[PDB]
Amino acid sequence: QFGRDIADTTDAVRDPQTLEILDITPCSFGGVSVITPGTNTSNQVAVL
Amino acid sequence: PDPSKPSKRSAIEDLLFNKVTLQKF
Ligand SMILES: *[C@@H]1O[C@H](CO)[C@@H](O)[C@H](O)[C@H]1NC(C)=O
Repeated sequence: QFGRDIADTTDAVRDPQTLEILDITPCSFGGVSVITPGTNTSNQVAVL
Repeated sequence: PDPSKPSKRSAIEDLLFNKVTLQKF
């Protein structure tokens, strides 16, 4: 019924009704950083 | 080096690279 990765984490699951298997990919995430020169030069910023 | 490395003679770089070669939740 389940699939697991080497890290013992759930990877794939089988549909109980139509017995098909679906991959489980987690939703995206990540850090946010702010780019800026000195405040004494401008107040513009760019984010990554 | 060789720009596209098209020569039959492989640089030591490729050998070392291949020798070293050989989550979102
Ligand atoms: C910015 O410049 C002003 C004067 O031009 C000065 O008083 C202030 O200390 C400066 N601050 C920084 C962080 O450079």
